[PDB]
Amino acid sequence: HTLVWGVWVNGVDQGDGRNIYIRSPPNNNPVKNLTSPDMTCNVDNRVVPKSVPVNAGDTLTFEWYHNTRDDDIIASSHHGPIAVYIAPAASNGQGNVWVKLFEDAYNVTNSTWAVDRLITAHGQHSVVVPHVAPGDYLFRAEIIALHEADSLYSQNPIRGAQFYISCAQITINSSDDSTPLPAGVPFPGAYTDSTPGIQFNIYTTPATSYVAPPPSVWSGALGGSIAQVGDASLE
Ligand SMILES: OC[C@H]1O[C@@H](O[C@H]2[C@H](O)[C@@H](O)[C@H](O[C@H]3[C@H](O)[C@@H](O)[C@H](O[C@H]4[C@H](O)[C@@H](O)[C@H](O)O[C@@H]4CO)O[C@@H]3CO)O[C@@H]2CO)[C@H](O)[C@@H](O)[C@@H]1O
Ligand SMILES: *[C@@H]1O[C@H](CO)[C@@H](O)[C@H](O)[C@H]1NC(C)=O
Ligand SMILES: [Cl-]
Ligand SMILES: [Cu+2]
Repeated sequence: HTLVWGVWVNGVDQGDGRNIYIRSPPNNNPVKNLTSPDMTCNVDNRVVPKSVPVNAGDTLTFEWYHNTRDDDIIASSHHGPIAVYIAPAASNGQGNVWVKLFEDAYNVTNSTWAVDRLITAHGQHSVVVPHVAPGDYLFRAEIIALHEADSLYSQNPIRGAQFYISCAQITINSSDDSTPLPAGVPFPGAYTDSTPGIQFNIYTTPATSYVAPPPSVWSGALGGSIAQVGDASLE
């Protein structure tokens, strides 16, 4: 159970974005029905009033929280990967539009899942803004918690993979548009019962054996990281 508070741009806090520039759900309950419209931008997808100004090459940092900003972020039990996707805001998240900018599942070195490191990062994880066409975009951050993904939701609707999905309204101003955005995948649609990384038993199977759901990260993506980029306690 976790939600996005707001974003930082190049380490500068953009302020509380809930229902302002984040398309926030009314609470932190997971999405589990893979076929549901709720997989796009969670259960309350609608245009919110603001969209955060950024340029290509900027560092955009998502800040998640559990109950209060900068608390314990998400329960330790919720081991799993983190992905970020982009789509033209034009799409309202409909059709084959979602392009992956970032994937992080398990780090063999430190033996920590992305979710583990996000708690350590005080809810902060980033992507570098790609050189797409200037315009309006949704950035879709997705945490998959696997603490019950040994089952499928479609078979046993009180278990299943859990998706914490948050869409941010981002306006890209300056960009040489050196990497025009391609078509991508639908949500709902890209993930099915068969897709790798949806059904997995983190109780029995090594986390080195884990394979995150496709698609792969776009060649135009400029990477990203899970790590604190600024101190919410001084805001
Ligand atoms: O630990 C291994 C074990 O996990 C089992 O699943 C557990 C989770 O471990 C546990 O984190 C989870 O806790 C949930 C709880 O069910 C929710 O009711 C609660 O929701 C809160 C929310 O946290 C608040 O922010 C909000 O304000 O209020 C709501 C209450 O409506 O959120 C916590 C997590 O933060 O409970 C799971 C079981 O239900 C697996 O089932 C098991 O297989 C594993 O072995
Ligand atoms: C999942 O979502 C689809 C489409 O929204 C819906 O028809 C179906 O009833 C849902 N599944 C469950 C278990 O509710
Ligand atoms: Cl839970
Ligand atoms: Cu939870």
